[PDB]
Amino acid sequence: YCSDCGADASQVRGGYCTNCGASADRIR
Ligand SMILES: [Zn+2]
Repeated sequence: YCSDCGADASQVRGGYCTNCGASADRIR
C-alpha cells in the first residue's frame, strides 16, 4: 500500500503513486 494515501501497491508507476504522487519510497 501507499503509506501516504492508502492506495493499493498495484497503482504505482513511473516511480510514483499514481493516486497521490508520492515518491516510490512511500510504498510499503
Ligand atoms: Zn499514494
